Amino acid sequence: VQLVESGGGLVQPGGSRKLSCSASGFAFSSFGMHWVRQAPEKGLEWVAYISSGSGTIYYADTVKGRFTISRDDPKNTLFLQMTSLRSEDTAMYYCVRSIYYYGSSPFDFWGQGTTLTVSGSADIVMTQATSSVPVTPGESVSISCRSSKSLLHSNGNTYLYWFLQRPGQSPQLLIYRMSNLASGVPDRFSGSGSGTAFTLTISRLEAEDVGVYYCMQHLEYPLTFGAGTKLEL
Amino acid sequence: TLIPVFLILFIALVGLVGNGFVLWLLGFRMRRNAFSVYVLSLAGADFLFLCFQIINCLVYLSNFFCSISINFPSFFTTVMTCAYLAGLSMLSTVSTERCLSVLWPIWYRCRRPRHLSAVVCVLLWALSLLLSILEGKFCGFLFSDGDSGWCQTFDFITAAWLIFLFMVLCGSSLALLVRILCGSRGLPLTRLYLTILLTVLVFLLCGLPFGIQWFLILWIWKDSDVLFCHIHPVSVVLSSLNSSANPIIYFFVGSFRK
Amino acid sequence: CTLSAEDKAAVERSKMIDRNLREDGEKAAREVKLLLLGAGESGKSTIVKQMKITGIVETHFTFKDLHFKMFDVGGQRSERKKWIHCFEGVTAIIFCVALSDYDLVLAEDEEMNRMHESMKLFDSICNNKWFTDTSIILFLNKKDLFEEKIKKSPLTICYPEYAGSNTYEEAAAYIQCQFEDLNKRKDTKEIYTHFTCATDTKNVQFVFDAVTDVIIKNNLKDCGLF
Amino acid sequence: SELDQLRQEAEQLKNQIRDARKACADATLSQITNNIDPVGRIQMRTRRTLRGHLAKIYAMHWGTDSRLLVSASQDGKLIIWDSYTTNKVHAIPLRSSWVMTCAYAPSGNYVACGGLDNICSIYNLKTREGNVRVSRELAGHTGYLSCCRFLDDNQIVTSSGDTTCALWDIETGQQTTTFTGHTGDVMSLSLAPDTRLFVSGACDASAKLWDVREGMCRQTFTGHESDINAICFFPNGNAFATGSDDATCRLFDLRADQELMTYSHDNIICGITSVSFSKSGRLLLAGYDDFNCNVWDALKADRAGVLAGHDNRVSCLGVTDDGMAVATGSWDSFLKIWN
Amino acid sequence: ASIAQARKLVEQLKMEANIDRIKVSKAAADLMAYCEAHAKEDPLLTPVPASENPFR
Ligand SMILES: CC(C)CCC[C@@H](C)[C@H]1CC[C@H]2[C@@H]3CC=C4C[C@@H](O)CC[C@]4(C)[C@H]3CC[C@]12C
Repeated sequence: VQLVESGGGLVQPGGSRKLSCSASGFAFSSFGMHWVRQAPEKGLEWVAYISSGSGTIYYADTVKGRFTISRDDPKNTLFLQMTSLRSEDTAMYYCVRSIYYYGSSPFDFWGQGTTLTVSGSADIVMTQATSSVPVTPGESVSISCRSSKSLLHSNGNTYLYWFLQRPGQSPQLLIYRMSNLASGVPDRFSGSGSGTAFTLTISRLEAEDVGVYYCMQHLEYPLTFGAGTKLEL
Repeated sequence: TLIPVFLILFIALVGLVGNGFVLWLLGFRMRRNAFSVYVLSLAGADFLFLCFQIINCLVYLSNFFCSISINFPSFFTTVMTCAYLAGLSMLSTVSTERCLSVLWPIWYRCRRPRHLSAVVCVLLWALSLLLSILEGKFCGFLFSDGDSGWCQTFDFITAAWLIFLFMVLCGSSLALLVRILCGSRGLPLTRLYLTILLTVLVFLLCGLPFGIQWFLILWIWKDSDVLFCHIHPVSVVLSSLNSSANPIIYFFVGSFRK
Repeated sequence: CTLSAEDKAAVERSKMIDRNLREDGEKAAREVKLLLLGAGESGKSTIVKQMKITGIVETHFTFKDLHFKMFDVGGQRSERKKWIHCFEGVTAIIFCVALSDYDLVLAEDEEMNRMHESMKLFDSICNNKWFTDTSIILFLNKKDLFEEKIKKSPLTICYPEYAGSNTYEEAAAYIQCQFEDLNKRKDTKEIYTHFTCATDTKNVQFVFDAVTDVIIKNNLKDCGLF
Repeated sequence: SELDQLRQEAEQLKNQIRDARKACADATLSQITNNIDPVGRIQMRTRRTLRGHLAKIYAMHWGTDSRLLVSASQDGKLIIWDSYTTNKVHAIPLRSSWVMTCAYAPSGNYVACGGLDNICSIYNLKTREGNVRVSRELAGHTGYLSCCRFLDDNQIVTSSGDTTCALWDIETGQQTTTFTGHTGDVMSLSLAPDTRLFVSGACDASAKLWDVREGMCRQTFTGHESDINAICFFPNGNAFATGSDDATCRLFDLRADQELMTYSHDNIICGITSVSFSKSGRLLLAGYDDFNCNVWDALKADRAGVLAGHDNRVSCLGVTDDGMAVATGSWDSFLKIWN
Repeated sequence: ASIAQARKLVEQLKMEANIDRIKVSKAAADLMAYCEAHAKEDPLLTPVPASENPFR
């Protein structure tokens, strides 16, 4: 299971560049795909979503109608076609893997990313109450993230995700759908929260829990992140 | 002339119920073969034809009894003709598919395209629609005006299309019958032979005469004005009998015999 | 409309799964399945080698744009009823009888013959509830050894009521008709009987002709004519 | 002949067990349970219809979360459904199209199916590669797999057609325990609620209660006349009910070693194909060969309704572990969920 | 060797015959008592209200 992403680099403003992400190691033809970007000092930002079999495509409203996502099913290779590269599209582009059936864990495996340096009022906004929390190891932590609309759908699923980014590392998934641990994540993490009010409770912190924690909603499109809380030692 | 109108109202209502149940069953609650597409589109053409037969029945009954004197739009007869031509073309292509199933068995089992039924249905519906809207334009039902002199040439070529459909039906039924009665072993010969003759006789006695009298008799006889008072209601009753018998023949006795 | 984004993607995943099940069912409904039957050492392995070039054994062969599956069930030493109801809707049955085993009494319970056990097997398969329309392609095996065994010993050991001068023709025809007589209904099912040996060069054509008749009947069933 | 005196020794052992059971039973289920007021009629509507199978379905098993169910069929397809929203979660293609059973693991990570190829293969639903792959093939039987049920993510009992039930071990691959003692064609299997015992049914019309821990036939129940087709415990664990080919469904008892009631009817002449129990154990549901399931008041031997919804033979049936719904598969290739 | 098979069968019967059984009426009361005490948590006997039906 690896998602190596090619392309990227220093381009000209108003130019064009096809970013690539060649899957290898899983049944990529049965996975939905996303691109999620972050600014060099801000939080993450969702870009697009192509699904399995290329049937359903959404885009971020910032770049809708100008980007182009395209998958290749036999060669297992994912593309983002971008034209007229404006200066607000300088970011770190991540190739995110996700899959949607009952009991599934979307946004679980992320690519290594690619840098590209270039020189909506109904969107549910995620608010993180802080950006830096100083915590000694072995201490129980609670990271809060605030909504603007109740993420509890009528089916019961509360589409809130908790990610983590180690400094220098790609993002991973910790909590999917507000209460469920991902696989490979130690059981000391425990998110919980009622409607619009969410707290991720880290317990017995170690040096590997140091990073920036993101709260994404998945109730509707576009997928919107919080600012992120850089935990420090 | 009230009792042919009551008879076509009754037979049209029965055909509505039969084709509506066929449409619901085959569209939603049953599986579809590569053959049930033909039955579904025949029932759709059938439903359209008999809905327009009820409304042409009802406007006449209103102007008889209630004296409302409503006017039906002039282009409704065009879509009624399109429904009738598509229904007879479905009958012809069902016979051709049965003939190709017997004469080329390995091809029909293994190498038949899955979309061939939909392609044939779209082509036959489009061709019937094209000739019907062309007749309605050039003969005075579409866009309020038309000339009879250019109506007659295209009404004859649509009558020739009806005769071509009838001979395709007969040729395919004859080829199927001679191949079954000559070189077959394990088949129910008698019921198959009777159903082939039933389809051909129902076609000739019911569907064909209405198109012949509207498409061809109306112009060649030149004295049809006296004939229409009797010939026009019994012929459209016969075509309504075709319409009410097509779901029964091609779906109900076939699949609901158990 | 009243769905989430995730339940929307779940719905289209189920629709893709529906689509692939449809393609695989259309692929598997156009191939010919044959249930290969017979007694012990009836020559079933011989005709497997002819048409080709534990548990159930399945053989894939193709012959004139028709892809066949032939399911040998000789290794199933269990109750027949359960796994034989699992086998209805099969195109044809290839039943194997060795002609040369008319006088060979069985290796276990020496009072009993190969041929009458093959008749009992044919009666139980042919008169089955699950095979009431299935065309049985009877294969009569080892005609050569039947010739060198009927030149010396009479067929009256197995069929004492048979009255013939022990040649190639009438003895084989008597046991062929004795097998054909085992139907209760001779009007539904169609039995296709062939004579062959291991040296015999083309007897997959017999199977092809019998299944072409069955394919004609099924093509008429699929067009509403039944 | 010492075998003759051994046979008369076994015959008087039959005699001793027969009079022990006869002295054991004083009042039946129906005499002491006549005074409870009956349920009457139960109208279960077809809430869902899971379509997508093309050949006949012989197997079905519910999840322990009572939302996902698996089903097997003769088109070589094993399908996990989302029973709430009719979605197909997974569709597994099998190497052998002839499958007669399926199981869905209590944790939910595995399914196991097996049939005429004498192998109860095991498939891993939770995979980092995204696809359901086969994990272990359990090839040790010489007759067909009639049932195989999970005890745990590592242990699975497999009923087989070669008179042999077998405890397996998925991590190694080898049958740790082999259960012998039936004389023909073991057809079914049912695990105790504590999963320390299991019953099995065979074609010698005998139901044998086993022990997973040591591997011995602790009890034997003979009250049928035809081949037993499917079997199920009562939810308390102390009783079990079974169904054979003589249109008869019997409720036997572990702790009393006895038959309690016969759930036959004078009108039914086709064999039971599957049985299951409701959450309280008040209802016994039996699939049938006259195309429809019958619900039975388990304490009054009354038919409380008929789940008539299938065109062909009902082959498999099961109530969820929360007791919410009943799924019935059939040979017309349609699952129906009733509630 | 049918002597070994008959000996194994008779040792199976001689270990099965020496078990202890409860009265059948006690077992019948226990079955009826479980069915009485768990009748509230059964969504199949009574029609449960459709708000907490997950199936429509
Ligand atoms: C060419 C266009 C303009 C003609 C439109 C024809 C219209 C009126 C409709 C009426 C009923 C319709 C058919 C109804 C049933 C089906 C089955 C579906 O699986 C394939 C399409 C098909 C076969 C439809 C084709 C289009 C159809 C024939």
